[PDB]
Amino acid sequence: GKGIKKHLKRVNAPSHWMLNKMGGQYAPKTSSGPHKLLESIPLVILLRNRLKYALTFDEVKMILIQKIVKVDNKVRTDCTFPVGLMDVIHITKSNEYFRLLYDIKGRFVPHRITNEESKYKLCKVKKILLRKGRLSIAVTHDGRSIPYIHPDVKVNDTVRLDLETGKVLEHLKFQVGSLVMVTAGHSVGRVGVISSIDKNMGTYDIIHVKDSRNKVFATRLSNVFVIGDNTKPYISLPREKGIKLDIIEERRNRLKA
Amino acid sequence: DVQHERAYQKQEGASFFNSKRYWKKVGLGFATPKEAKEGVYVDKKCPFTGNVSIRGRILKGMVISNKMKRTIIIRRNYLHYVKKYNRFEKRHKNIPCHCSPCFDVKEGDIVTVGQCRPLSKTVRFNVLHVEKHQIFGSARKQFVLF
Amino acid sequence: RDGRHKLRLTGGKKKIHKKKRKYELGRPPSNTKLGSRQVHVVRGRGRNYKYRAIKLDSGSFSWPTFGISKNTRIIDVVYNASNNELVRTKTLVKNCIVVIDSHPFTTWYENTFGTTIGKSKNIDPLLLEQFKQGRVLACISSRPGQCGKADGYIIEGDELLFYKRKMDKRN
RNA sequence: AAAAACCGUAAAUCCUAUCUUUUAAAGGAAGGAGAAGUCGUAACAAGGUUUCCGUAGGUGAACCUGCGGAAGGAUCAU
RNA sequence: UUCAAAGAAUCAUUCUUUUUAAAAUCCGAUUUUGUUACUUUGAGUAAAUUAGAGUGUUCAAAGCAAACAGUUAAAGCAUUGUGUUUGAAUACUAUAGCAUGGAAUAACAAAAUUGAACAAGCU
RNA sequence: AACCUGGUUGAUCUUGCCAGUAGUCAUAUGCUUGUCUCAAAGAUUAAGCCAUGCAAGUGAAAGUAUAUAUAUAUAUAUGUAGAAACUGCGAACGGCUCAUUAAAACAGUUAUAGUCUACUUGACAUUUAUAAGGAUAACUACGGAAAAGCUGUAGCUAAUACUUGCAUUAUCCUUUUGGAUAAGUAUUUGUUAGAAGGAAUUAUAACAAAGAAGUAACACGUAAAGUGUGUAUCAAUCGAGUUUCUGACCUAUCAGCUUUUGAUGUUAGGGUAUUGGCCUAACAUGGCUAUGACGGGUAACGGGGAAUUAGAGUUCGAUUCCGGAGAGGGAGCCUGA
RNA sequence: AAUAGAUCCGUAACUUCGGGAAAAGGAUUGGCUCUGAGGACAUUAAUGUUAACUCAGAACUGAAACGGACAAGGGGA
Repeated sequence: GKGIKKHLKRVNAPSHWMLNKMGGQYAPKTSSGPHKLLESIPLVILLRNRLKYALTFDEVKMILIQKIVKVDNKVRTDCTFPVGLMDVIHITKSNEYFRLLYDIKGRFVPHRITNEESKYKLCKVKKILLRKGRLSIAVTHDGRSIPYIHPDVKVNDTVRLDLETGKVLEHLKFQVGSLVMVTAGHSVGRVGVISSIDKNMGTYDIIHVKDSRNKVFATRLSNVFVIGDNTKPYISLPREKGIKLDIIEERRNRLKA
Repeated sequence: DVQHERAYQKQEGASFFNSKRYWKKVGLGFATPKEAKEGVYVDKKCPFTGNVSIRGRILKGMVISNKMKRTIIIRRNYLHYVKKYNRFEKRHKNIPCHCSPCFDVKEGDIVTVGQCRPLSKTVRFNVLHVEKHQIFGSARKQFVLF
Repeated sequence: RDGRHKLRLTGGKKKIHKKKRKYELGRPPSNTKLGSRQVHVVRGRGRNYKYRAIKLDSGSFSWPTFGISKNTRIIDVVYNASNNELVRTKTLVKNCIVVIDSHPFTTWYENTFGTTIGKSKNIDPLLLEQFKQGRVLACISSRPGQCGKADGYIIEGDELLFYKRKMDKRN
């Protein structure tokens, strides 16, 4: 037979998963869920190699059976559950909140988040579908179909999502002052306020976005995420602040200590 | 006088008697000809009249044979760079594309072509524009960089 | 069964590899005829149940000019744009011509407007004569082999004239 | 449910036609190599008949002859 | 088939900037003016492997780690205790395709057995 | 490290090849071998044949539990477990080999506005009820042969296996509030209108006809109301099938090939999860080709990759991973996403 | 004895290039319901009088069998 494949070779794992060479041959293939396999990461390596909490798949499974892990204030027991691009994960008894963001290196990293900020989550809608009854739903990158969005919300606009009540709060457009962040570009991890949009006739829309340090770089419209307006990032950015310090001067900063 | 086969052509998706011939502009920065606007032709595979949706690759090509009914052969000449010799090489291949009856075509004219769903087993392209170009000799031999 | 072991467009042979898979399938055709309303069900890939009509007698038929549709019964098949033994053996297809009943449409006419929405449309004298004869033609549009029912529309106007002249400078 | 007929997919076997690979093959005609063998002087000097080409014929062999060419000739020259 | 001229900065030079016909656009000034090849930049550019960063497996083949004070406590921080810093980047992933700056070099068309633009009037 | 040396001669300079030289993650083999780390290994030929043993099963809150065993106060209610068996999922993953394969597979780049999509996730639905009907294993009892991962009748029970079936909502008028109007989800047919995309016959709305599969007659117990299992639909998920544009080794002592046996295309129709000569009927004579078609060979799976390199290039790539193929050779089929 | 007429298809070695050749080797023809197509005569693009035997595919049929008698090569190395 030639059905759906249910194995992932360790060398075939996505680069940002970061599985070693000698630590086996099979990588934990994320179960079907809300996000892609290539750009999302599973609880196994999130809790084993990123948090360094455990040491063995048996012990990783020993943790999740106790309902001491929560994502979007929702309990998940699926061991190979794709977390998503950015979410709200929560472990109860230690009273801590991790949010998943990007690195200047272009990776997935847990990020310390307070309770009030963890109550705040964002979703980028992928398309709007209107069903019977002239009602509208938007499907987000989170694999969520949120119905009855504001009429002003468009296909590229993003929506503040209140995870507990499961409702939209505030829309964010794609203006020249719309501060965004790169998701799947070769310039992953760079936070920017966009400079201009370069619409092209029927092909992927490449847009130029402007960095804080006055660097302009372009990426497709498909891998942008509006994470706030020009005022400030709505989400607490990681230590690197989303500013791609150049590879040349990274070395002098590491040399000085 | 508009149909002559052993069947009837209905021009599906056109509406007949309510209102307030069908046409479509297929986008891609193109406008339908007045020929297709006010003609009498009926075709289920015309981009401007039929059910075919234009999507995929858009090409420019060199018409080869017109005496074939409702279809034409499109040559596309190009130079193939050879890495070993650092030199180009004249190569080609001809693709068959469906030509709508709403166009006048002659052997020797450039034609703009767009991709559609598989129309025959080897014909999955449709004409959109006829650029008049009048040629001498055999249309096979002349080389155009397009 | 689909999409291989044919000749290349240049005329050359394409010798076969890739021994036949299942997703090509190609189930045998089903010939629907006149008879009781019995059908079978076939299981297509992904657990899709297809309503194979092996013998049909009645279905929905629509008056396009009035925008209506009612259930009536076909009694005979007279022509298809395909080969001739297909209609000679009483088969139904998605562009065949059948003979439809007149009385239920006449009752609809009498109840809606009378006389022997968007009403007052003048209909057609030839269609009225056919209704008086009680034997009016129609063209089946549904796919009996796929959907399992014979949904047709009442043929009218210039197309009716075309389908009539080819039947009767004629034999 | 056994069972039968029909188009349909079609294993496997046989007729003819074609393509591909070895070899049996009696025998034939070669080529190459070894080897103090026999006969002759063919070329190398004007090699004792200048050499050579193409063609044609003869001859035991290298070779001989005719026709038309070449000097890579033995002549750069009344 | 569009030449050229004028001005700031290193060493005597080199380097940068500005404009100079015609058609539509803005009330003395706001600005686009053939196709392609080619050429510049980008976006998708699987991992392993390749070169390469950082890292003393005894060095190395390695591998992707580890380091830091701590005969046992100090600071950082939390309104008593809680370790911290980190790294796993980079180029490549054709020549084909998408967008893109483009003066040169190349081709293609337009160029008078007649073809135009403007103005007035007519339908 | 962008390198040369010996060999034609009495002697010389050339052309010219032979030999020398070094590398190979490229194989075999001879001699020898005190240590440690590291580890190729029936590819080459026979994708030849296989003795033998193993390689896919599964129950920890949660389907069925009188085979049975044990503990709480007294034949009483709970349990804790549980052989067998019914049911559910998987077994279509993985592992192996490279025969076949020459615009095929593959690779990069496109579309699917021409399709399907299990588990999972998020939203959400339409035309006797203090809970309905059968159909049966294991099991008891008789055996058969030498036997199968074999089996007959008699009798019984279940379940989340199979099968029927228990409101209500929206809209219009005075205008919080009273009346009235109407009730089909996908899917299919005929007639109109029509937030986005690049282009819809789009989403969707209206009219006239059909229209399945459902909306729990199921099991466990968390806040000092919950969960599992299962159901109609939409989207992603994990993918898969078709698909555009470009790229391939040698061979002309293969020049014209394909076309009644579909060849090239139109119409019409069947068939597919969907387009399509995929198939059929009619119609037309077309289509490819020295820019090498059609043939033949490959001791040819393809790719990134390996050796070698100053740069060019040359050769290899069965083999860690990806895509394709096959399970002694063809062909057919159920099951199941 | 074996076919042997006719139509359609196909036809090797060899060759003096003319042949070999009816090479070899196939299919059909039965029976009927059919159908369709291919000349001379006349009016201001068309419609009326009148004389072929060549093809074709769908049927069904009849005892899966048919140049039905007659007449009429056996081929190949």
